[PDB]
Amino acid sequence: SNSCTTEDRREMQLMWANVWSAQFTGRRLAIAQAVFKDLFAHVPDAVGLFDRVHGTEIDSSEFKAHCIRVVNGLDSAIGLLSDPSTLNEQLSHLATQHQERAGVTKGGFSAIAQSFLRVMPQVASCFNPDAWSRCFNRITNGMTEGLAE
Amino acid sequence: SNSCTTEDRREMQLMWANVWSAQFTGRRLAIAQAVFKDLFAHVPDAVGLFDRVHGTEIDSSEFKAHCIRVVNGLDSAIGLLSDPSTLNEQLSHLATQHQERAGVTKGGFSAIAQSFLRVMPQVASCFNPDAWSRCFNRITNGMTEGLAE
Amino acid sequence: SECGPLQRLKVKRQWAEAYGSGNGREEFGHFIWANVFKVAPSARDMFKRVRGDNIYTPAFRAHATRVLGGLDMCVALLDDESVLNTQLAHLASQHSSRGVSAEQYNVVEHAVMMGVEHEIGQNVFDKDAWQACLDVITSGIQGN
Amino acid sequence: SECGPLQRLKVKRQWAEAYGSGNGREEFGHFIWANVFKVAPSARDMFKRVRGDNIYTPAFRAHATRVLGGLDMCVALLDDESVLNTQLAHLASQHSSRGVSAEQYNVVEHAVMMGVEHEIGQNVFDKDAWQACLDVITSGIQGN
Amino acid sequence: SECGPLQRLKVKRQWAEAYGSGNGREEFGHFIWANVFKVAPSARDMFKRVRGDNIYTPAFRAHATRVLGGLDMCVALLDDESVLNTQLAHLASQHSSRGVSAEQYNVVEHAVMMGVEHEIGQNVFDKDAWQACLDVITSGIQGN
Amino acid sequence: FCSEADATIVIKQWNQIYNAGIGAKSRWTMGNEIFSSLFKLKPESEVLFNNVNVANMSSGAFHAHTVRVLSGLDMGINYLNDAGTLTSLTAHLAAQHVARTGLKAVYFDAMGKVLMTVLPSLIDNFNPDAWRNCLLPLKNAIAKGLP
Amino acid sequence: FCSEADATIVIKQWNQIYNAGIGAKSRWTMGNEIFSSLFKLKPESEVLFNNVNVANMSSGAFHAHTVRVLSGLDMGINYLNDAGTLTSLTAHLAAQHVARTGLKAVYFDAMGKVLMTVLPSLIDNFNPDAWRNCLLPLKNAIAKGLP
Amino acid sequence: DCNILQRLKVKMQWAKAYGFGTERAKFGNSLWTSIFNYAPDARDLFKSVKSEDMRSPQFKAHIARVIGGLDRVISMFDNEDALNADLEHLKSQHDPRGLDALNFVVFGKALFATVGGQFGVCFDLPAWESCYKVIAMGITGNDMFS
Amino acid sequence: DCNILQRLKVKMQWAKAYGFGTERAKFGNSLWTSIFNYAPDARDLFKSVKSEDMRSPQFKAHIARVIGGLDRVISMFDNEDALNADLEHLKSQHDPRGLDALNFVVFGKALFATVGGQFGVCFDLPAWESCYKVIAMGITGNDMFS
Amino acid sequence: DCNILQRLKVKMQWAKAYGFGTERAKFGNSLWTSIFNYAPDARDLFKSVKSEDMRSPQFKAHIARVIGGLDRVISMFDNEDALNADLEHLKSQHDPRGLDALNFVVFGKALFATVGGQFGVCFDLPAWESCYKVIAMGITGNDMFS
Ligand code: HEM
Ligand code: HEM
Ligand code: HEM
Ligand code: HEM
Ligand code: HEM
Ligand code: HEM
Ligand code: HEM
Ligand code: HEM
Ligand code: HEM
Ligand code: HEM
Ligand SMILES: *[C@@H]1O[C@H](CO[C@@H]2O[C@@H](C)[C@@H](O)[C@@H](O)[C@@H]2O)[C@@H](O)[C@H](O)[C@H]1NC(C)=O
Ligand SMILES: *[C@@H]1O[C@H](CO[C@@H]2O[C@@H](C)[C@@H](O)[C@@H](O)[C@@H]2O)[C@@H](O)[C@H](O)[C@H]1NC(C)=O
Ligand SMILES: [Ca+2]
Ligand SMILES: [Ca+2]
Ligand SMILES: [Ca+2]
Repeated sequence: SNSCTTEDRREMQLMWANVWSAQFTGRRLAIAQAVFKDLFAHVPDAVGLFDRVHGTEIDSSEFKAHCIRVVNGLDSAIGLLSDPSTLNEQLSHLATQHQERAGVTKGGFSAIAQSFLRVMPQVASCFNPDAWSRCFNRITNGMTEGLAE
Repeated sequence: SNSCTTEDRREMQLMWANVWSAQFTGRRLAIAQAVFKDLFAHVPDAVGLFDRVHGTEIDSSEFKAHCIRVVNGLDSAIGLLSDPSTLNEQLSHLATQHQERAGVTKGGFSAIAQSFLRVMPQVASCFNPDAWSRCFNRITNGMTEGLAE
Repeated sequence: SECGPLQRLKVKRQWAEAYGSGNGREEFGHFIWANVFKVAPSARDMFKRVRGDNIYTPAFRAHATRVLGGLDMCVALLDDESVLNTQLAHLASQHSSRGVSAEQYNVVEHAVMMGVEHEIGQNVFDKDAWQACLDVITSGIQGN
Repeated sequence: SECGPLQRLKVKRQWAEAYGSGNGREEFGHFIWANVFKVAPSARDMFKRVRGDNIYTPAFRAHATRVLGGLDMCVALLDDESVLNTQLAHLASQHSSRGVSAEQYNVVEHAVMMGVEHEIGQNVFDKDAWQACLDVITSGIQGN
Repeated sequence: SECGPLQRLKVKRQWAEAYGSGNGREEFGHFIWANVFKVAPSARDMFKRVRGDNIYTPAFRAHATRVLGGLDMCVALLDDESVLNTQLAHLASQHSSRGVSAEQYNVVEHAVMMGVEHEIGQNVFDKDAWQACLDVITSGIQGN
Repeated sequence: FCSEADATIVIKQWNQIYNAGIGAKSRWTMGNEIFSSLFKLKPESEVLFNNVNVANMSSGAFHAHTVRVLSGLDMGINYLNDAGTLTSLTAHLAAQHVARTGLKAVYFDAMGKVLMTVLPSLIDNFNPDAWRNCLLPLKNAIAKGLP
Repeated sequence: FCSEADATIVIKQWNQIYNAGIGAKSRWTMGNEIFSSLFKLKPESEVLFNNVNVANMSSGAFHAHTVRVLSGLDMGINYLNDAGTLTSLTAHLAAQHVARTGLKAVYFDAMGKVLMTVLPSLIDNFNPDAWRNCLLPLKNAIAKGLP
Repeated sequence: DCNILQRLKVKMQWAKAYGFGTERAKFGNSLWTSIFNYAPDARDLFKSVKSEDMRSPQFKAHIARVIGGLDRVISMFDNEDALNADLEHLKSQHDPRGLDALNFVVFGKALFATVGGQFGVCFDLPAWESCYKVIAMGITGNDMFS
Repeated sequence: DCNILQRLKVKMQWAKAYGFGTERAKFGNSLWTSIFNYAPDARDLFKSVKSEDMRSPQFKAHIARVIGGLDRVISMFDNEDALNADLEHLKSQHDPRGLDALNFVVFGKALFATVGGQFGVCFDLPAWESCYKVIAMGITGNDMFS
Repeated sequence: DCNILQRLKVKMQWAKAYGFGTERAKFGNSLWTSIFNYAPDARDLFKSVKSEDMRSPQFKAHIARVIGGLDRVISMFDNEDALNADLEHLKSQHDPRGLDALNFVVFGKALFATVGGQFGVCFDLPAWESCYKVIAMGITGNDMFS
């Protein structure tokens, strides 16, 4: 079915909590920077989409704050998988935040989906790539509603 | 002893809850109308006591609203059997509501007591007539304090 | 929001859960009227005959019993427009000579809503449905 | 009191307990904003787009989700002065055209403190550390 | 209502349940004074020496300990008129140079009543007995 | 006498205000309130307690009387689930009252109304029906044979 | 069809508003709201219900139709954990709809959006993802073979 | 018979014995095990739904439709208009199958044994006999259910 | 009709539902509670055994006698001579009481709901109906039970 | 002896070992089983309350009055006026029975064994010996309890 099931939702929150640091950005920053490094090394023109947050300088305070915002947004969505009504509202707000930006398409999300599939097993224990991607795609489906292919 | 015991109180609330409808008047209305039909067919002059609520027209909206009030008052009293202090106050308020009405006596309550004893087993499962009447009489004893025989 | 057929069904089921069978009714009614007299202490005077000064007395607890029973009759009749209007008119006559302001009906309205939410949980409480259907009830008790 | 290195560590751990993993976050956020709009009902108007009239709607619950996420980012950055100022400036721009008064920032401040205390217990709540470090956060969101 | 011999016995037993042995006393005292300073924030200034700004500090918790101990001595003496008046006069001298208004004694009175009720439950709380016997206590602490 | 669930409620509410770990001062405080109220409903009955110095209700003799009256009431309550023993206990209490000249059964009716009046002021969630279901058989068994 | 945990959520939320202990008045109240909404999204489909007196949605014939439609929906929901039986149940429902002239598969798409719209107004903590994961396989299995 | 009080009684006991989820299917299997044990000749009438194997998905589907039909008919007991309309709908479905009305008598017996066996001793058998007659009369039109 | 196989089934299901010890008293109380709930006017027919209070020792003794008669009649279902001798003996005790035979129809309904409610879903209602007719025919002699 | 501290100690341990409800009767039965075992000749003194059968309602009533008397006397330990008045009342009841004072010594021993056996190892035997002397002195007036 490839649907993000209730079982897959529990597994993703387990894969996420066993890596998430609730008190210090050291682990969040590391995962995020590693994801965008993987994204930039696979999609070279994507770095120009983050000119405002110093995308070329991954260790700048400006891109550190952006990385923290991206992981915070993913963390809120993973938690809201248990409450899909509120999740649908949050994924719409994220969609308009990624709208009206030429270069931000559905192809970049499929690329960052691969980035997470390569970063997560290096840092997460008991990682389930099947269950992870089924719900990650469920999350990105709401983030890419009004975007180009 | 013929007293309404704590055991009989639990049994009456069980007999009542297994018939009471908490959301729709369909079951309350049916029990009430069936009780007054039984009362009127046994006490013919009692219909004239309810001229104000269209006693002769049992299916009028005026007598439907009266029936709902009677069953609501009995439901409050059955629940308050667990708190007899508050029950004694509620049964006094019901007494004055039935006072200053010629024709409303202790004989009509003994008749409606029989009406309930015939209606309830048709609609209630596991009906205990002994335990029901001991506490029903306890309830009517407070409702008929300052009434004629 | 409108008190439509769907909202009446939701309010019915949520009321039945909060109102319950009879065990939690004393606590349910106490929570409501402690909120009422806290938000509007001046309303206590209209309840002189039923010990509005002391809502812990058996006299006031029986009054709170009657008030909740009146709400239960209205909620159970939300799907029966004809009979609901008749019972609402009966409640109107019971408050006619008491000078109950439209501000107070909303105070009790809010206490009832806080009480149901406190009983069933903010996680499921439908504020729009409860607000729209209690408006229909209170507006009928005030004549219009 | 001052939001020093020790107070930042205590606030971090106490926030992580109150904020939790995700199960109690809906109740946590509801408790906060029910306090906000009770102490200041006039603040509801600024939340027209996210259903400030009804904090039970999925629309407002997502807004409360974003607000708590913003606090989580700030608390997680209290030990990183450089990055914390950057994120605080990002929050400042998100509230720049909204006319948020210094009185309101303290109202939400108090609701957040009551919510964390309600979540972790008055027995362990460090009021001085929380007050001093939330001041550092709110003062950065107001520019200065 | 009057604080007669029967009401003194009821207040004694209900206080012993709420006050307890010592485990819930910190929570009991916190609930009381959080109510006091919420209803009357201006009263915090008289508690400068015992950290009235922060009722979570060990300094104020010890003050709340002494206040509850003073109530415990009075309640335990409600059946001993002679000794009760002596201890009430001792409390009066402890507050003589502090300018405590009659409005404030009633505020703490109400907080103590809300705290006992919160501890033993509205289902058993005797408001008339508690109000009449706390009046006897506070009126003795004010001289008369 | 009364049911086991009713007796259970009466016994638990009674131990709440009366037990072995209760100082005698509150014992005769309840006794004085009970008998003072009895003398206001039936002033004719105060003369019957002259042998225990009813003229001074603060005396040791009258304090001891109310103590043993409340102790007898406590004994009856704590044997509500032993109907055979309660019958013998109340028969003994009846003989201790029938032998006293001037006692009418109406005086025990007034005592019942005094207990129903005083006890709610002392007991949490006083259950007047459970108490009526148990006290009234006690009252009649003690007043059995009284004029 | 859908997972056991998803089906468990759908079944529990459905029994919340629909079960055997629910009077038929609220049954057709939900049915009338559902079909009235379907006729506002696809007014062309109202003609297909002429045999059950859709002209008067208060009639016994149309009340009975919505009752048996909701009963079929209830039957599918309560067999979500029996995939073999659900396949046969939905194949029977498909044959009962393919034989009806004028039915398009898009009409069942509109019914899905009506259910996703009405049910949150009735159900506490309505889970739209668990419902989509289970209803959409039901909808396609009933609309299997429709134009 | 089958007055309004008995209709509510039947709705009450039905909802309890019918249950939720998979217990619903166990009730239905018990109902049909009794029908075929009471009248083994009735089994051959249901070869179109594979009565040869009561565990097959074909017959489990038939069981679900039947007990679902009982549920919706019992739920409409308090509204004559909808009830009779649905009973007519069920009649138009069973009429072309030329069924002996004596099997609807067998169905009732098995239904009483299954409901009462699941509900317990407070089962109101007179009420169920009277109100099942109303159902069988609507589906068959046969006055043996008068 | 009540053939030999139906008699074996009824004996078997009775023995299971009847039980041991105090289960019989509880079984008997449910039977007579159902009788008086099915027909409240029949209660006045038992003033000789203090039917005003069903927990009284006089009525509990009557309950024991009745379910003892049911148990001994059912046990003799397979011996025509002993069975008919006891039914005639029971007939001679009930006849001078002028009982309306319709009450024995009500008794049967309560017996079926009680045994079925206790025995469970595999209760054979047609077997019990046909064999109770044999009992009620033997006691009342009324061809209503033919 | 029996100072104010020992009186409070005795009131404490008495309330614990005495208990509530039916445990009170078990304590009393144990007390009187010990008295009659310590001095079998004392049993004949209580034929007026049917000591021939300690399970009879007559002797159970006597047990209840006695341990109730201990309870009320112990409860008044802290008020000399009421205590002595009640001890005089008990003296006027026991005097006409011409009882050997040596049995009040036996009563104390049995009381210590029953209270201590129920209270556990923290039983304060010196305090109970001293304070029981105060009780026995009030009831008998005999200076062997000096
Ligand atoms: C799961 C995947 C993603 C999540 C959770 C996410 C989340 C976020 C969040 C929370 C923000 C902050 C917006 C604000 O504060 O106003 C943001 C900004 C942004 N995102 Fe994403 N994002 C994701 C994937 C992507 C991808 C794949 C792209 C492009 C290929 C992208 C492009 C951007 C851009 C251009 C911005 C704005 C940069 C700026 O504000 O300076 N995002 N994103
Ligand atoms: C358990 C038995 C009964 C209960 C619980 C009960 C309860 C009630 C209640 C709640 C009302 C509404 C009063 C108001 O809203 O102001 C009422 C009205 C009334 N009742 Fe009863 N009642 C009972 C038996 C009877 C009987 C036996 C009679 C007469 C023989 C009677 C005569 C009346 C009358 C005349 C009214 C006023 C009619 C009217 O307002 O138009 N009631 N009763
Ligand atoms: C909004 C829904 C309300 C309901 C369902 C309701 C219900 C009731 C009922 C059933 C009674 C009993 C009348 C009788 O038996 O004679 C009553 C009495 C009363 N109500 Fe309400 N009421 C409502 C609102 C209010 C409000 C908002 C106020 C005042 C702020 C109010 C003030 C009173 C007073 C003063 C009485 C007289 C009680 C007495 O003295 O006996 N009511 N109400
Ligand atoms: C004190 C810490 C606060 C934090 C961490 C915070 C956080 C946030 C965040 C993350 C957003 C989302 C902005 C976006 O995504 O576009 C937001 C929006 C908003 N905030 Fe705050 N905020 C705070 C204080 C306040 C206060 C005190 C007020 C008003 C009294 C306020 C009023 C608003 C409004 C009106 C919005 C617009 C929401 C909308 O309409 O979409 N904020 N806040
Ligand atoms: C009503 C019952 C009250 C009781 C039983 C009580 C008891 C006490 C006690 C035992 C102390 C300790 C004094 C010492 O050790 O020196 C104290 C101190 C104090 N009380 Fe109260 N009090 C009561 C009411 C109030 C109220 C109503 C107020 C003010 C609104 C108040 C204000 C104070 C202050 C300012 C102190 C000085 C504490 C310090 O700075 O060390 N008291 N109280
Ligand atoms: C629950 C109610 C009552 C109980 C449990 C009770 C029990 C007792 C007991 C245990 C005694 C002492 C027996 C002894 O000497 O060993 C006593 C004495 C007495 N009682 Fe009662 N009694 C009750 C009510 C009454 C009432 C209503 C009267 C009304 C006149 C009454 C009149 C007396 C008198 C005159 C004495 C003797 C006083 C004396 O010793 O001089 N009692 N009662
Ligand atoms: C969850 C969705 C649906 C379910 C469970 C469902 C189920 C049913 C059932 C059980 C029947 C009655 C079968 C019988 O006669 O025994 C029926 C009839 C019918 N349905 Fe559906 N249905 C659904 C959606 C739809 C939709 C979207 C349409 C759009 C046109 C539709 C059109 C019809 C028609 C025309 C009939 C026949 C009415 C008649 O008897 O005259 N249904 N449906
Ligand atoms: C109250 C009693 C009964 C009810 C409520 C009932 C209900 C139903 C229902 C809902 C269907 C499905 C119609 C469809 O979806 O196409 C059905 C089909 C059928 N029924 Fe009944 N039924 C009852 C009794 C009986 C009896 C006693 C018999 C035969 C002895 C019978 C024979 C059949 C047959 C042969 C089918 C069609 C099987 C097939 O689809 O191949 N029914 N019934
Ligand atoms: C259907 C199976 C029944 C059985 C096996 C049965 C059995 C018995 C038995 C064993 C006795 C005791 C006779 C004696 O020892 O004096 C008895 C007594 C009696 N039976 Fe039945 N009975 C049945 C049905 C009924 C019914 C339906 C009624 C009336 C509705 C009835 C009315 C009576 C009466 C009035 C008595 C006299 C009770 C007395 O005062 O001793 N019996 N029955
Ligand atoms: C602390 C020790 C004792 C206490 C507190 C005590 C208390 C009592 C009490 C309360 C009664 C009931 C009086 C009444 O209600 O009429 C009683 C009766 C009696 N006592 Fe004692 N007693 C004690 C020791 C003894 C001893 C040691 C003996 C004899 C060896 C004894 C012999 C009797 C007798 C014979 C009766 C009367 C039995 C009857 O009623 O027929 N007592 N006592
Ligand atoms: C009434 O009794 C009060 C209590 O005092 C105690 O009892 C009296 C009878 C004496 O024995 C005394 O020694 C006790 O301490 C007295 O305080 C009070 O004065 C008495 N009242 C009158 C009017 O005599
Ligand atoms: C629509 O139907 C309403 C419901 O009445 C019931 O159904 C109709 C078809 C008749 O059978 C009637 O006897 C039933 O009571 C009617 O109340 C309403 O008048 C009808 N509307 C129109 C416009 O005809
Ligand atoms: Ca309003
Ligand atoms: Ca601040
Ligand atoms: Ca005061």
